[PDB]
Amino acid sequence: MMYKEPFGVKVDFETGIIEGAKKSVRRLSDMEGYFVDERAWKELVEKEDPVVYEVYAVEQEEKEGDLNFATTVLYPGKVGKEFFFTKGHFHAKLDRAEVYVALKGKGGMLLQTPEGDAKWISMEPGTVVYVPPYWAHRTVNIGDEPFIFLAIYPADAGHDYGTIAEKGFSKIVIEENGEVKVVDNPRWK
Amino acid sequence: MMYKEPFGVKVDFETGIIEGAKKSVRRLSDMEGYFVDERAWKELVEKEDPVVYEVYAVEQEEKEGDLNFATTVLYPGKVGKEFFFTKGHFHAKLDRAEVYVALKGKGGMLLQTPEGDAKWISMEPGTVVYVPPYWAHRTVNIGDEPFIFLAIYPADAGHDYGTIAEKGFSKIVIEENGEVKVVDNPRWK
Ligand SMILES: O=C(O)[C@@H](O)[C@H](O)[C@H](O)COP(=O)(O)O
Ligand SMILES: O=C(O)[C@@H](O)[C@H](O)[C@H](O)COP(=O)(O)O
Ligand SMILES: [Mn+2]
Ligand SMILES: [Mn+2]
Repeated sequence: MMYKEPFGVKVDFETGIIEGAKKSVRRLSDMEGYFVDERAWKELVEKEDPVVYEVYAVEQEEKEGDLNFATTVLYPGKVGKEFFFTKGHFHAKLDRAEVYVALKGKGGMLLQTPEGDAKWISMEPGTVVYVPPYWAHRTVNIGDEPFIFLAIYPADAGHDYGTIAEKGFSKIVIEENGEVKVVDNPRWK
Repeated sequence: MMYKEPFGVKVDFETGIIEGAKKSVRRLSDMEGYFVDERAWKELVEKEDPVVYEVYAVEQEEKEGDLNFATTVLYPGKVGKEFFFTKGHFHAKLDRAEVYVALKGKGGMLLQTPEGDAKWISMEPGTVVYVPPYWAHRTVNIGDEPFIFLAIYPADAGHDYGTIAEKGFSKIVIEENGEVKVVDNPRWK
């Protein structure tokens, strides 16, 4: 058989860039139907259409037992009162877990089961987050600077974006009165 | 079903300590038959029996698709000319990969296939190492300070220490004339 070649890659903990990896870019215009305030969404697309996040992924052939890894640079910002976040997804193989390692900035993870129960975990540099089997996961930047992390996940986990794209998460993360709040999502069913 | 509880845990990138995790300690006396210079090994056990490394592990029930993670603090030192290293192991489920994230110090990984072909990857802070399916892996501290890293691995990978405990790695990492060398292991067959 072919034994795949082990390698090291340099990851800059300040920028989240993985050398030689190749940027994927999600702009706000790529996230129609995600934010609670749709008029604020449309207005911010019209005015700027900012980058919400960039991902650098190092991925293997989809195979049981193997591992992918990726950094994300989640930029600071809000759509109305709602903080910039990642689209969020379940795994296609639902029981695949994930481990995140927060590197820079201030953020957190929203997680949700298929039954709709949600949980928020704060993330600051050094926080390692265990994303268990069956939990959808979205990251949120609650600060003024990029929120950068590294995620390691099974190479056969896949992605289910569609479920979240239609129903959302049952909780949202907003700023009111200069204070960060995690509250029920008024649009969730 | 029970959806396991997501959590965050704080990892100190300076000490490698995972809060609430619980030290496993490997002393030199726990590594009989590992180092090329057995008399140097015995003498250093007699004189000090130093800690070679400590591990902090956060482990799940063994289950396909799930993930464990662990930090290691590999202390600086030599047995004769050979740098302190971890015992090293294959996975029990051979095709399970691993991802390492170097946090502090200066070190590297030695990897080996079941056919005996070895590869060395240098590790400095920020280096992420892809340990592919089928490769045994050992880390080595080539510096004067603790070499600290975080590793993420499948919860069902298991460990095969025995193979390495008998045959070793086909390469060793030594200091001669103040220079670090990776050379053939004279005791390998
Ligand atoms: O492994 C992961 O889940 C991450 O690398 C995410 O894919 C990344 O943060 C981007 O988020 P999303 O995939 O939800 O758009
Ligand atoms: O996941 C791993 O392989 C690491 O956490 C190692 O177990 C750790 O570095 C200790 O090395 P060893 O298991 O070879 O004694
Ligand atoms: Mn994921
Ligand atoms: Mn391992």
